[PDB]
Amino acid sequence: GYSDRVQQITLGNSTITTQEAANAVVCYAEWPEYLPDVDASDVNKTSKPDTSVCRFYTLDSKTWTTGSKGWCWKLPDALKDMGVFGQNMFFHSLGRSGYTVHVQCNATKFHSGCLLVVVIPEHQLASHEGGNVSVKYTFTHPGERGIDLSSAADTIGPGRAFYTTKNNEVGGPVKDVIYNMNGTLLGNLLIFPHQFINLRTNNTATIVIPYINSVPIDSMTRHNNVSLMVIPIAPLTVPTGATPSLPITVTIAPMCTEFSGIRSKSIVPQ
Amino acid sequence: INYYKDAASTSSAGQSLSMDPSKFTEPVKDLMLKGAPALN
Amino acid sequence: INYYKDAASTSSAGQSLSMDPSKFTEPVKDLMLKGAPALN
Amino acid sequence: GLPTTTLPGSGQFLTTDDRQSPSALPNYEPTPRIHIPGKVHNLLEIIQVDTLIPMNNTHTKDEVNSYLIPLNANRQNEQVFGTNLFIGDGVFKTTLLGEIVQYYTHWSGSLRFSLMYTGPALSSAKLILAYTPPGARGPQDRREAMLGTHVVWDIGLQSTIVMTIPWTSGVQFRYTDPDTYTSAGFLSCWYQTSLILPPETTGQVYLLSFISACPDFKLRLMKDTQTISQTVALTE
Amino acid sequence: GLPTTTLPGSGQFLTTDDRQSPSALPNYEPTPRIHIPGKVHNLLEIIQVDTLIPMNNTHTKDEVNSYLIPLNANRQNEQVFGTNLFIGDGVFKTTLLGEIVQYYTHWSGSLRFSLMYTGPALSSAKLILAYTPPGARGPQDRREAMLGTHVVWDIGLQSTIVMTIPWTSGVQFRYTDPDTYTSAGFLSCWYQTSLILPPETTGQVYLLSFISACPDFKLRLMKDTQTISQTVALTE
Amino acid sequence: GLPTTTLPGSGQFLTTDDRQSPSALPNYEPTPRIHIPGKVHNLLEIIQVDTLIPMNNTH
Amino acid sequence: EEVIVEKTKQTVASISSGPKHTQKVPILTANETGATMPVLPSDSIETRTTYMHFNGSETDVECFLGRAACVHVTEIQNKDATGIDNHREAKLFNDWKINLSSLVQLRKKLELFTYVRFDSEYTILATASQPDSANYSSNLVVQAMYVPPGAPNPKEWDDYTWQSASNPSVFFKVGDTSRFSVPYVGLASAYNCFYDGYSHDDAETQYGITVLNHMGSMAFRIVNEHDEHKTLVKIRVYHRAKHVEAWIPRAPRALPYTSIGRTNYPKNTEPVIKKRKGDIKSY
Amino acid sequence: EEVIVEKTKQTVASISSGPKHTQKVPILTANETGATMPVLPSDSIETRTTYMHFNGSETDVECFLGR
Amino acid sequence: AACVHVTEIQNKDATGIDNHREAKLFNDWKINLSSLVQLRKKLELFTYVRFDSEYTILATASQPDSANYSSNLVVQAMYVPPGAPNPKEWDDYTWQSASNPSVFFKVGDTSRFSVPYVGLASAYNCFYDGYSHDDAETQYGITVLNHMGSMAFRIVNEHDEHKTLVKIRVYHRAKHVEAWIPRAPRALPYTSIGRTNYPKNTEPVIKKRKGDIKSY
Amino acid sequence: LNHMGSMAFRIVNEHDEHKTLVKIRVYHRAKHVEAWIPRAPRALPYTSIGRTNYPKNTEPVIKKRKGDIKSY
Ligand SMILES: CCCCCCCCCCCCC/C=C/[C@@H](O)[C@@H](N)CO
Ligand SMILES: CCCCCCCCCCCCC/C=C/[C@@H](O)[C@@H](N)CO
Repeated sequence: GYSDRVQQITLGNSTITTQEAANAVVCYAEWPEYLPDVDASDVNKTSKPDTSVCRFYTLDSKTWTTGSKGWCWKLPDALKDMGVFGQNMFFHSLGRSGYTVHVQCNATKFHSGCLLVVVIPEHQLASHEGGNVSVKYTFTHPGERGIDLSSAADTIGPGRAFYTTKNNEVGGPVKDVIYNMNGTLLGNLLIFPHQFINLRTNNTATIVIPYINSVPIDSMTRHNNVSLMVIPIAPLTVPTGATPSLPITVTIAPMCTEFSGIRSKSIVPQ
Repeated sequence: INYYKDAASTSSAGQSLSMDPSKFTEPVKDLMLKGAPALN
Repeated sequence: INYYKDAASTSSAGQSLSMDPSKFTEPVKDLMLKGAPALN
Repeated sequence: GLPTTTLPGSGQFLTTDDRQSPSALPNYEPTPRIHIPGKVHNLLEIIQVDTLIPMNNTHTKDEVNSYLIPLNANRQNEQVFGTNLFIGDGVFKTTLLGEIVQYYTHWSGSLRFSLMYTGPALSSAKLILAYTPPGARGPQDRREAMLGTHVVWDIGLQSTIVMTIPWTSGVQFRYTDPDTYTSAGFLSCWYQTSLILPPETTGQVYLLSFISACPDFKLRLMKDTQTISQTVALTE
Repeated sequence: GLPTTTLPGSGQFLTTDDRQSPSALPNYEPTPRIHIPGKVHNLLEIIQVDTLIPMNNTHTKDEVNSYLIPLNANRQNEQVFGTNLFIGDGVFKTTLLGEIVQYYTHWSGSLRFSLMYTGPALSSAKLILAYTPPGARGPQDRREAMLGTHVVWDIGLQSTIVMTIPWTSGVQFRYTDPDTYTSAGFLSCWYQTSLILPPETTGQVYLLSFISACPDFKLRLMKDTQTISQTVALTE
Repeated sequence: GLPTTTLPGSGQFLTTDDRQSPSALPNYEPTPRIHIPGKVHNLLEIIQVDTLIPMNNTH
Repeated sequence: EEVIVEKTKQTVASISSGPKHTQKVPILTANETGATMPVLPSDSIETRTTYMHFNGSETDVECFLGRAACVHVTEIQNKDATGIDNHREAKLFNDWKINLSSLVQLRKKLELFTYVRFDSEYTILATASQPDSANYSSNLVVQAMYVPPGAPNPKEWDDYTWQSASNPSVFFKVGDTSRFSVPYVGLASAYNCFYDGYSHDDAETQYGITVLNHMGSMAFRIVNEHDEHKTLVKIRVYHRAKHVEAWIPRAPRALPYTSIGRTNYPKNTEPVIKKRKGDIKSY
Repeated sequence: EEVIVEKTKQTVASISSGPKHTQKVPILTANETGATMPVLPSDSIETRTTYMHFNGSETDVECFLGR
Repeated sequence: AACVHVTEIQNKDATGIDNHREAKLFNDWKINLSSLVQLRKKLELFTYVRFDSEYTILATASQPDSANYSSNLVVQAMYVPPGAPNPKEWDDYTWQSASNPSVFFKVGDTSRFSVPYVGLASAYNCFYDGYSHDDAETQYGITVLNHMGSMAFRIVNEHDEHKTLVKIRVYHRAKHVEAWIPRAPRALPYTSIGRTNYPKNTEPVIKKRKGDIKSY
Repeated sequence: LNHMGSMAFRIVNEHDEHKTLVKIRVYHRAKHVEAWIPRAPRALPYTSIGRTNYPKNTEPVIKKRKGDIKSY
């Protein structure tokens, strides 16, 4: 009867449906949960909005062409302007959350291509200028549009639409895909929670992320706990006559969200 | 046997013996059995 | 265990565990309860 | 002949080591203890006692005026005072709490901030004390301050208000060092209503501010303080 | 006065010794542990997770293409790829397994070699993966390879085949060092049938290869790796 | 602080001494023993086997 | 290849497995799920019974990060202090901003994980030399003082700061060695090897692990006054982790480092993956 | 913020305290008495439960003057 | 304990030198127990041997040239297993020894440590009637199995105004010994490590009688 | 009240052909401590042993603000 390909996820007033899934990854076999008293430090009663923030938010879609190199989003940064979650993020000095990420990309049984969907905890990026330069806030907190690696990649060496937000401007991150933007190799990214969207097999990837950090709760605007990466390993191959592109959509839903230290809105650069 | 007040002074802790790779090798939601079809 | 005749030779005494700030924070004659009006 | 092997560090002098040593005065009998009042066992006991904050540190030299927070009559929304919460610097550096905190590298816990009114008995006022956690800068107006942790104080028979600065932090400990990027946040006071002086009275009245630690306070890693120094050894 | 005799090696600093030492911070209380996901106890746990092999290392620079094994349509007996089994060198040197193996001098156990098809769902193929124990050189044709350990893989709904490289050795441990005379042997892939692409589809399809250790894997004698170096100490 | 007195010969290297020493390879697990024929425990065992004498050493 | 059997408390490496012809196919799977099925040799070939005779103790994180590694090499001098306006630039004393990222060997091992918690065992070795004219070599004593953040920094080699009334410090002979333990001293529950966050000083924006790495400094000095000659003293600091706990394994470093704290690599760097002499079919 | 609880011999740093509307006002006092009332955060804001996990051994006079 | 090796390192000006190993600023020893004949002959009385090792390293100094004084020096002995990076300079990055075990001790003093049985097989081979193939050269004998690492030695101190010669002597002692298959003892002198070769035109090993077979 | 004794130091050896300077550093560590009556910590620099005197024309010990009492 039931299969691992057909799944339904319901969070708040939103529901995700999939008929071509490949099971679902729960990071380190840990489901998200609220902060227990035994691990708490901050004495303030936390705020748990529940269904008003723990729901699915769909980001802007991306276009996967043969020249694509990859995309990168940072959480909770990617959701900073998303409904009540974003608002709570700016009014509180502290917060913690888990997530359920859902990456979508459908095609036909004539298409070829493979996407690596990986979640990297504490993904500290390298600077484009190299040596002893630090990445400026703007580039390290790109928002819902994320970072397009195709602006200056490693694999075939291209410069798609940009080089960065405007162009190669002081403080941008090194966009070499093969080096994971941090001096390690792409092939080893599999040590982190991941799934593949192999067009011949599945059309979605689902990863549930618990709160991962060395502190019980943390500043949400100054720290990005995880980084979501979508990278084309096997290039996109469309059938004869078809458009050489395919859309990719990302939908994220915060889970077990807690907020603390409420004051006025946060002052961030840009 | 006992000549140090702080625990940081002691030597190595020794082997854990509780090494389970599951959380890294099989962090999937639905139970995947070896031998059964990966995806029904 | 025991190789010194004088007590001055031994190491540190260790924590007291009986720390009560009362004699400094509330050295008042009449009992002052938190919640009750300071002066009636 | 017990076989031995001396380990690295043998013969070193670690000023922090706690070992036994031979007595230079064998058989000496120390004077008996008598009861002396005011015994202290832990420094965490004494920092719970509040001391005056030199909040009004706007003078060219140290003076009593440094402790007096001015309060002006008939002013509405204005700010009374403000300060960041670097307990190892600023207005806290010379207080008992600040002084003891400077002997340690890490701190944690809640602070007790008190305010005592010293104007005429026939005067009245309502103030709003605000604690602003880090992330957003210091409040520029009462509306901004009111959005964070605050207490509305009505001046009356009871002259003192005790606002608490709750431990609001992600990381469970903070650095005592003031040369750090961020502190506990900001503290500010605003006229909630206004100071109304009775007839035949004029001029400024003053507030006295106090600081102390709550029972949850923690202090770690002893270090030397930068509040004392010398260029030559002192002589008789 | 306990009589003693210091042994040879007294006062030496063996970087590998495990003894007790005095604490520089007496009475210090470390921050309490909180639950953090993903705890690792042994390196043998993490090498069981497979990572991509840069099998197609024929490029002038590092690229994603290094991981893509080309598969050509309508070819019969030909070879798809080949490689010796020096896990401390070649295509394995940069994989997670190869990297961890390089921190140790001896190895033993079985390897897990996986292959994932990424062509169209409407295509088909049958490949034969072969493991050739040492003694005879690498197979020059499918007939030669088929005589050793092998798996015939039929590409279908299940996209991945997991061939195992069984521990086949006389001596119970092998050197991790690639500058040795012999390794685990050879690995090769051949077209058992051929790749048939559906209509309206053309060009090459790709295979992704993975490597990991089986639960029987062993690693001994820690050593420094030759994958990292520096000429001057790094500064801020 | 245990009071001690080092004896003469302290710090010497007697090639014939039998004492313990720290292991340079902690936690190392040696290869398991398998049965090998012809184990020798004492040299007095092997001298009981006779060998040829070059009695005619006149060459 | 299961894990438990009665004889000698022996774990089996492989089980006896014969021919197969089933609908249960363990060697076929789907790697897109993100899982690595525990396929053993008995799943693809006929196997005999073998035992592990191995516990895997040398690969325990305690052992892996549990040996001393050089983390710093500094240099101090003993010479005439007269006329010098900067004792630190003259090397009469020197301070080390404590971190385990300066020397690459240990750095790479630590960076295999995201969070690590452990106690530290330090060993400091001091050696001397006299590059110029000397009639003899003098015995010297070195003082290593820990200056936590917030504590006054030494400005001169004979400052008042060297009294070390509250700062812990060690005194030992040059040629000799120093050793002490340090309990886990992080503000958080574990140290961070990486940090995807920044800080604000109203002046400059700092990004990375540098934001959290705010340990103190180690001030070194020769206690003795000057002799007729100049003496060069090199000080080597070694670190050994004890009672180790590690979290979130990572992809190992592939490219060379460029600076402390940053994950930057040099531009125009050599390829890290070996290029084949022949083609993809070569052995 | 009281001092004793059963689990692990743990001392509580702060107690769970909800909204209040009473005639018992702990935050008002008179400093002229020379006393410092032991006002905790649970007396002025809503708090959750937390544990000390701390004995205060490094601030003992033995340690303070003991180096 | 038996002496198994004597090596030599120097402390002198490193400027201008392009080969630190040839200048003796540091030196490495390909570990083996066949270089010095006394212990070699004892071990070779058996075919297979299994034991733990106890090493003692003695370092001594001397100054053959002009010197105003003698300096105290510290030596570092680092074990470089096969596969680990070899030191190219005396102050290389390899000397960090983050994973390689190493000992630091004073010249004039001694070093001591144990090593558990580290053979890949169940016992060490004293002899090996087999060979290996590298597609280039064919290697025969026990050399094929003797693939332990090397021991790198160096003076940690920088140079003084004079030159210092430091000799390093390594001693080996077997513990918890197990031996198999006794052999015919060595009769002829050795010529090289690992090989059972003897020199050609060698003197007779059996004593010739003064008289005849009937003499006493 | 401070009427402890003195500590006399000397080099036991006779003289050599050269002059030798020997510095002696004394360190103190309190054990089995008991303390009474906490005090206001020292704020001003010291001038002599035993006396609580401070120098005349001494610098202010409390930090002066860059702005006013309302500054952060
Ligand atoms: C007598 C002197 C006492 C000195 C005591 C203070 C030393 C502090 C030791 C802390 C060691 C640093 C811990 C941080 C480790 C991280 O750098 C790595 N996990 C990442 O590179
Ligand atoms: C701190 C440095 C640690 C160094 C540890 C590595 C040393 C390895 C010791 C192995 C000794 C060689 C064993 C082989 C013995 C054979 O040569 C004989 N049976 C035949 O000649």
